[PDB]
Amino acid sequence: HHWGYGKHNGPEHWHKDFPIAKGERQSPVDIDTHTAKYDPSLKPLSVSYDQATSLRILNNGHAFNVEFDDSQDKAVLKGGPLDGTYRLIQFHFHWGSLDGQGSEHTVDKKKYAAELHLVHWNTKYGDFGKAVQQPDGLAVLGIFLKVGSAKPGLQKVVDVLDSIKTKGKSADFTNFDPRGLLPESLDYWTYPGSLTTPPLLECVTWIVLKEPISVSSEQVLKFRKLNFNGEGEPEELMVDNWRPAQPLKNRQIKASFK
Repeated sequence: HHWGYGKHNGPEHWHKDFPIAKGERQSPVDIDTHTAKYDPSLKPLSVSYDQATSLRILNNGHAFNVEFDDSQDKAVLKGGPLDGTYRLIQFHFHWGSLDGQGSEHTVDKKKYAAELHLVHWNTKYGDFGKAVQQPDGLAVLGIFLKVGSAKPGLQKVVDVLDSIKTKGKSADFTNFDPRGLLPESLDYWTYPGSLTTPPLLECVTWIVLKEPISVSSEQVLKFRKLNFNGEGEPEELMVDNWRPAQPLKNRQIKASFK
């Protein structure tokens, strides 16, 4: 029926409705650190989020999205392996039922507790919908979360989850600064890949940060209280909404550092 993360509609079944699931540039992947090639020609990333305008937070039934105003060049990503400017449209997370799983990308097979995706689209394409149809339409910044100390900047997000508990619920969410979710270092790995949920389009340049951010056990606990179901349906907690690693095939992972 419709896709999800269960036994009957889970990642292993997506190919029936989205044949691109078995494509040549699917994400996520395992990052083998000893096989990644340092490329001295990659430039430092440029994150300009000082003018970011958040608008809303929504439970879409597969995760929660924080959405931003992308009608102008307010929060953009450039540099790194990118040509052109990419505007931030939304961020979302992927997490586990336990602290030992939850990320989509893995590092030398290590799984993190969660993974944050900051989604950006190439301005040359005019809108998000046109950008997903192009090989270089999107740039996603992935950041791993490990459990340790609390991340102060994530607390405003944690506190509004009670209000968007079930599918289709949304809440006003203005004045959130995504700079509070960045690690100290911007060192990264990069490879050409895809969206990690249907429609799984191969239009992403992935930018995976080497340095994880830490969140407290209590912070991650609140994510696991969300629901997949809609209001008044039998309760199914929103946990394990991650797609396992896909074959690298003909691709190279490059590193910005040695």
